[PDB]
Amino acid sequence: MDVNPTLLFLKVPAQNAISTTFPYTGDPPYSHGTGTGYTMDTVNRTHQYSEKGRWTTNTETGAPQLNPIDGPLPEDNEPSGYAQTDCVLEAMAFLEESHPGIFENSCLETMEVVQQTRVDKLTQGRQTYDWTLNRNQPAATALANTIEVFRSNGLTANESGRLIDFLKDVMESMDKEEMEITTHFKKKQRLNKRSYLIRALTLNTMTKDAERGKLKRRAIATPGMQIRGFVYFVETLARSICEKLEQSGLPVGGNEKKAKLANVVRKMMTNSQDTELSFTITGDNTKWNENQNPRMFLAMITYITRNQPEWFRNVLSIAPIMFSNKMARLGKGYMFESKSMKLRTQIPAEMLASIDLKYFNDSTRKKIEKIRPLLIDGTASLSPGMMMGMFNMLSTVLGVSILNLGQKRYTKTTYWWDGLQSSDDFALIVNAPNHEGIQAGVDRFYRTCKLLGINMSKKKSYINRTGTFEFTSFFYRYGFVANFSMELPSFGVSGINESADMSIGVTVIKNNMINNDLGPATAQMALQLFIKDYRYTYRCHRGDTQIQTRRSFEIKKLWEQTRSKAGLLVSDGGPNLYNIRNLHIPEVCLKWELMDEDYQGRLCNPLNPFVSHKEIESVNNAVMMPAHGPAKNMEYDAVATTHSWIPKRNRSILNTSQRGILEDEQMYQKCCNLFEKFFPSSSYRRPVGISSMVEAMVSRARIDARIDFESGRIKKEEFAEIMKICSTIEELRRQ
Amino acid sequence: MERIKELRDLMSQSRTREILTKTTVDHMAIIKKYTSGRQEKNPALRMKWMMAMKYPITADKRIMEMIPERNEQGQTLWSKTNDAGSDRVMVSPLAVTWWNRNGPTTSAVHYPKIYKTYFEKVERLKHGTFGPVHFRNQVKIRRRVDINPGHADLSAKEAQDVIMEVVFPNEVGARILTSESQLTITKEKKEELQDCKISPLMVAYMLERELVRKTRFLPVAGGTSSVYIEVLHLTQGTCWEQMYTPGGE
Amino acid sequence: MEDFVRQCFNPMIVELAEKAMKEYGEDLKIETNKFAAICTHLEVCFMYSDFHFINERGESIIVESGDPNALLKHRFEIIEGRDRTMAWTVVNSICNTTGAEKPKFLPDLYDYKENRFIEIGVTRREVHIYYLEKANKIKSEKTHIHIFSFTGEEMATKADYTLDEESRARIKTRLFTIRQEMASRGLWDSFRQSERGEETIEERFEITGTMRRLADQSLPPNFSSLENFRAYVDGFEPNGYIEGKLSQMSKEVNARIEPFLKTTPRPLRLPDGPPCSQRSKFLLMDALKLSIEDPSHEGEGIPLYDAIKCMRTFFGWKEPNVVKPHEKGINPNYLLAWKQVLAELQDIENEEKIPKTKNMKKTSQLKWALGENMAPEKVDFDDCKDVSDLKQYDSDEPELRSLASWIQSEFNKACELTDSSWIELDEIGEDVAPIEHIASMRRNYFTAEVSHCRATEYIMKGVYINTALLNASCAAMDDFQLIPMISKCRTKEGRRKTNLYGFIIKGRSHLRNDTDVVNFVSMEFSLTDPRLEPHKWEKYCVLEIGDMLLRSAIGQVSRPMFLYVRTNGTSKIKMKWGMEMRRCLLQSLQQIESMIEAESSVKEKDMTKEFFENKSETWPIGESPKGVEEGSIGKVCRTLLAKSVFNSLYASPQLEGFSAESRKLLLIVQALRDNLEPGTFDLGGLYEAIEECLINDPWVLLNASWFNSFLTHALR
Amino acid sequence: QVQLQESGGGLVQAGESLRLSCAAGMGWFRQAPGKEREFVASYAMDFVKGRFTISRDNSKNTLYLQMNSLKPEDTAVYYCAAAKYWGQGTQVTV
RNA sequence: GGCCUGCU
RNA sequence: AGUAGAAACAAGGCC
Repeated sequence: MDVNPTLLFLKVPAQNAISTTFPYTGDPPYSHGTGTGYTMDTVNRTHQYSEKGRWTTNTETGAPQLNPIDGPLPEDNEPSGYAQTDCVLEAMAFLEESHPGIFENSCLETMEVVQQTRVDKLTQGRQTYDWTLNRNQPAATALANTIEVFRSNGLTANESGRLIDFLKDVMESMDKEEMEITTHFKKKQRLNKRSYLIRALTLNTMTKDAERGKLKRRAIATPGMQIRGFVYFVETLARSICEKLEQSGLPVGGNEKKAKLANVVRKMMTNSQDTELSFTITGDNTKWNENQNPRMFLAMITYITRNQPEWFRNVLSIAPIMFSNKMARLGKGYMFESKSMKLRTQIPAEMLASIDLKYFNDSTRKKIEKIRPLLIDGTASLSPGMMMGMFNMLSTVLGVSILNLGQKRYTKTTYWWDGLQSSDDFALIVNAPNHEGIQAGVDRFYRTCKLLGINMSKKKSYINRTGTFEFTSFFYRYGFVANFSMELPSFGVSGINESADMSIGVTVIKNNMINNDLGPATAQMALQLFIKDYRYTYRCHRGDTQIQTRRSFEIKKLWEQTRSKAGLLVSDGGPNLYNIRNLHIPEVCLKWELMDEDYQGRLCNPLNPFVSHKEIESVNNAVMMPAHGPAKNMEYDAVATTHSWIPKRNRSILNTSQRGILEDEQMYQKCCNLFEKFFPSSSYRRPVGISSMVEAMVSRARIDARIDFESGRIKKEEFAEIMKICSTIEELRRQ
Repeated sequence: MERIKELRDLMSQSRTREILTKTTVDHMAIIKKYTSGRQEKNPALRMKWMMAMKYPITADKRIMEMIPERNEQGQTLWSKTNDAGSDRVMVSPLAVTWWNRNGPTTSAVHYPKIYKTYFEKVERLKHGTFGPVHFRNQVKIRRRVDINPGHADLSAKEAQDVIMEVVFPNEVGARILTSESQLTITKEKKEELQDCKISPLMVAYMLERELVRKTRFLPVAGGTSSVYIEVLHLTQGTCWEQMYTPGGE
Repeated sequence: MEDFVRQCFNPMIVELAEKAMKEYGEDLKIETNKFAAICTHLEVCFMYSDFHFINERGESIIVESGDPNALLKHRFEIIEGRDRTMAWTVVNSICNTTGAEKPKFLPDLYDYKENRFIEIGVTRREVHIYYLEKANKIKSEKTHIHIFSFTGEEMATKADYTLDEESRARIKTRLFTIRQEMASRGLWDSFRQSERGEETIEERFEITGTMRRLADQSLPPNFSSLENFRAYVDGFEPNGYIEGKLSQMSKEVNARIEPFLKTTPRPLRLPDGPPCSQRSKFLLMDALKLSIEDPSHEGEGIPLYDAIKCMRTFFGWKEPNVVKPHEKGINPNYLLAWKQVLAELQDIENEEKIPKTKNMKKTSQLKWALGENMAPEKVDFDDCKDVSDLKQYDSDEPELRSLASWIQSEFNKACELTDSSWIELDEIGEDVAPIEHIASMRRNYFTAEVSHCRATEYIMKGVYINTALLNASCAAMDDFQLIPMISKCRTKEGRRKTNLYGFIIKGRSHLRNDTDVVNFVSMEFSLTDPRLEPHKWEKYCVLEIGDMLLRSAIGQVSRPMFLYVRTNGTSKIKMKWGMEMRRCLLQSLQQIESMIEAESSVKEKDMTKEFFENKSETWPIGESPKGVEEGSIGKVCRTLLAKSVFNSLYASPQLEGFSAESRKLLLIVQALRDNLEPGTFDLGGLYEAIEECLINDPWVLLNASWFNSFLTHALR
Repeated sequence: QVQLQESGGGLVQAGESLRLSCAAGMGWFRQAPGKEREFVASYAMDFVKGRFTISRDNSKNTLYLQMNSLKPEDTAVYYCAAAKYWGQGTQVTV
């Protein structure tokens, strides 16, 4: 007899055992080298899906741009980006009519937010493409570098501390004859108008790793800092709009998505009488981002912001204007090998414009030949369409408009449709009195989608009777069925620290028990395995064992020293008291009454040199990138113990010409620590104002010395010493 | 005394003097987050990879004057080589366990008073009474429920001023809290935590967690109470219901 | 008017007033009289505060110039002259230290004698109105208020004047100096009434310059300016434009539904080529175990001593010789490496105490076997351009290979029971709730079912091997290291036992990226002759190292005993994911527990015990030439565990792609079997998407064969 | 200010085609002998939809009406109009 | 041969 | 050789 697990589906329905079809117990695919090939392929594919448009050359950037809007209507089922302006404007108008007051309200709240938003909001972001160094750097670092360059060039309106003023300075920089940047190898280099325009309109391309569910790798993009404020405002407007649309599912979580899917299916099927047939289409959109033209987003926003202050319209329109002229950096480059001479070489992507094509294979040779005409200063113009879901929410708005355009008031026919859209994925429930009606409805829905630059993937889509469908790895079969294979990768040690890892593991087990219908015995097994892996990872074994490690000696002496050994934490080699009933309690508090007072005091000592807290945002928040989803943050319950240390940093900056960044880091951190000691609320509430550091610090020294004498340790001798030391630092700052 | 003294020492050197002079208060946050350290994409892989090194964690410089450089057999506990972009020094994990067996001891009696939420959870569970398990299909319907069982009927911003006035009374600014509920909360949490020396930031964070109301959407069947939702994993399942009554009731 | 503040007042005050001007964001060129008025207010604040000191008594000491001493206390300490944030900082600090009441508006000074605030304001109008005006602005105030006015008069409540009168003569002399100096200037046409409390501003975000031209190039094809396009949008109204283009659009743009029937789906085609080879990092079906029967636990013990003790338990060693060559390497190197390992093992046996971890010598043998100094040296392009052989890295579709029957048998025997327990679980909090007791009983049942399973043994082998390899790579980056493959089990009798499959030599492991490869050489004992399925051992070199005698009724077999030696490699990501193989247990048993719960939701009672003991119900878990064979729930547990283990062992992008694109077709087939009239828009496209994932991986090809068999058995 | 001249009318067979052009938003309108004006295209009327296509060249300053699959009921003077400004019309007889 | 780094 | 698979590793750089 030959064993075959798949035959199990002959008795257990597919959805009731779908977890077996998710090989999420092995290493996910990773990219190894350059992503330049993928970037070039994506650029060429985006440009050839809109080949029948019209070509122009921008007078500012001098780059060739392709406009397919209002182009010839498609005559085949292949992907097409020839969106029609009038059709999309009409779709938005119908969306407004079905939801009166949506645009005006959303614009009102967006106007409030834009005029009260601060610059620091841009620091709350992941890697961004700093143009000062032409590389990806943390959002805060890139923002600081750009602000420094602007201030050195004379653009100091951002000193007002307002994001709108920062954007005003950004736009004013576009009209400057010559800017100056700094490079280390420090050298001051001058950038002319066109070079700075291209550096501000460019995107950095990388390869996406840890992407499960496809054989081929893809490319993703990261924009600069000049354009992120406009993107933030536009996405704020789009989120405020989608929050008023029940057909959208992008700005919500997973459980809300499931609830809305259940509600829509029940509404569609229940209202349908015996005569009407119902069919569900589990649709995926092929080349979703490559076929969405930024000009059409400009049209949608300018229709949304009608009868609004002109400044609001301008600030919300700046973003799509820059995306329509966006450029993409090709990537890291290409690495060549010569086996005859036994050597390797790494050529940067910027040489692709001039480098001969003898080194490249046929596929890459043709890709380079096709993309060369669009190469301007080492970057390729990508006007026709978006690169990687930067306007997720606006795309969801367009999809929701398409979904609502079939409310049976615009169809003008017996058939009708509804459903749920989340960018690149949708479920469409279509009802009609007969199979011919369903066919006509789906055909018209597809045709209308093709008029908006949205394509339906026929290969990854199928239609059945309502009651069974899929949506973003959520399988609905007369009710959503748990999978538990999507969350399997999150059952190990997170990698934050000991206490954080313990709390995160127990909380993940608890949550997957609540949401993903994890069984009790399975949860106990998960707890046991997690504890085993945790002890084997942090070298913290039970203590009563003879497992020799680098940490087994101190742990054993602590074990033999303690009297009530049941109170020792698993991190210190103690027994595990966790169970299904204790999954919502931190380890420290669960073992508090069992700890010896000496060990308890040594553990939770504020003066410990290991605990370090930076800001209110990073107290008990851990960023865990979930499998098959975007990066997410979790609140984990933990007590600040000596085990809450933060791990070592990379330390490879020491071998790079960018070595002075570490000295600047140290000096900035010293100044920030001094300010915090002067202003204790610096971390919890970020200080605001327009004065400089030393003014506030010296003046508060004055006052605090005064009052702490009026009652406290200070003495006249010390108070006068502080006053004249303040005068000394004053005259020092003078010179 | 000291604080202004390292201030003067910083202003002595030209670079830090320029940083202090030209940098305005508003930019405080930016430069504080200014770092070359990228946020890790795969934390688990490197935590499993770094812990195999010697000196994998980081600690303040003060550790060099509280913990000896080596233990009884000579296993090193800390190194004097500083981190990449900080004055902290890289140290071995043993320096943690050492601190828990011969490090300085204090009076942790006030931690229960600080971490009110967690200890209240423990007390509620310790006095709970279980019941028979009933096996029948559960119609889990998804609903918006409040998870925090100690929220004082305050929002984030609404309680943020209360938290500042409780911890940072001088940086409150214009705000003087009007609602009398906030008055009593301030009085109680002021007299209760009058000399607690854990940290201002952690105290503020835990006060925010305790007082601020927070809500999330979850699949529930029955219950719906704040105390009954924290144990939702233990009382409700796919085909079984476990009757439970927390210690509070 | 600004010429006056150019002339008279000192710098300090003028820049203080200029920063106060910047504070609230209004411009000085439009209205300057406010600047002069508030700078005079600030000047009176200074001149009233300075020159006034106190000592330990009350009765302020007044000195025209502060002498060098600790006695420089200031009688009145200023509030204004600071930012709003700091003004409120001082207010709150004074309130919290003085125990006084917090005012709602900005004071100007604080004093000790009377322990309270002073709000100085000198207005153009006479005092006896401005005083009570600001008084009714401030609610129930105990802070004393004092104001002057140009005529020279003073006033205050309580008839209180807080310091010397010569200072006030100073104030009013300053005051009339101001007055009869404007007399020379001539400003009272507006000086009395120049500020009325104007607060208004309009936010301006104007598109101009280059950024405007960009806006003119981001419009539809037939538009010339953003102004015109916005006007058109504002004037646009729906007039049935979607219908017109829908009618005009070609009818070939359709989404016709192709019915999906029993005869529609065709079997997935498998690639053809040379048979598929073995990819695992260790032997799974052909492993052999040398044991000692020690009482130590899994992690307890020292590796090298245990390995040597286990190997000494076997007698019959012969001089090794080549049996099956690598066919691409230098087998004599493998032979010499094996003999070197034996020699150095003896060398450890001789000395005092077995080292916890041993380093081996870097001979040419393992230099070749571990691929040392073979990475091409990195150079610059400008120095290597004329080399004809210089080209890209080989980037093409992997070699095509057809499925072989060995993977099927390997999976078959990976789901079989064993004579040992390969899982020793940790401790949990004592169960207190009845649901916890039910969970514990279920868990005990599953552990009894799966512990005696080859899948669990493979899990432990992989976890231990990858953990040791990762730790050695991170610790001994430079020097080759010896690691014996160790796994500890427990017999039926209950006696604990150790097992030594072989050895692993780890090489240079300077791993920077998650994809960087660490090469090692693995040696494993076995009894399976490699002359029967050679195509499965394409990358192995197999020697003959001894003879084994296992008790059998046919005299005694005296079988040969071979050594499978190969060069393999891994990476940080692969090591990390292989050291988390225990979650296969989770996956499998979660699936089984979901089955049990779903069935128990029907009958209102827990159904675990009868499922595991009666074994009445069975699921299709394989096909025999007679037909489909069904097994008890325990066999399903073992089968799913083996499937998860093989997923973790043979993981690859092909597996992910095939899994997704075959789950799609499985859902379609399930819809067909449920009588839900399934339909497809392009089924050929889906088939081509599935078939492109099957290239050379044995596991994915076996999964595809299983899928074809399931289709054949289904659709009936 | 806007003068308009139509071209491209004449005698045609039933089921034939005809491309009207008007040299100068814009409309095509028709007048049969026994009636007032009828809307053709600007959007198209029910009686002419799918048969007839309206298209402009703004660089040539011309509006075109491409008539196909003509019926005896298309027989009219076809007038071009600009929006107040009306051509003299071109005779089409089917 | 000596020393530096391992997400920069 | 080996790992791996649309491009890489099989140490890097600095003296």
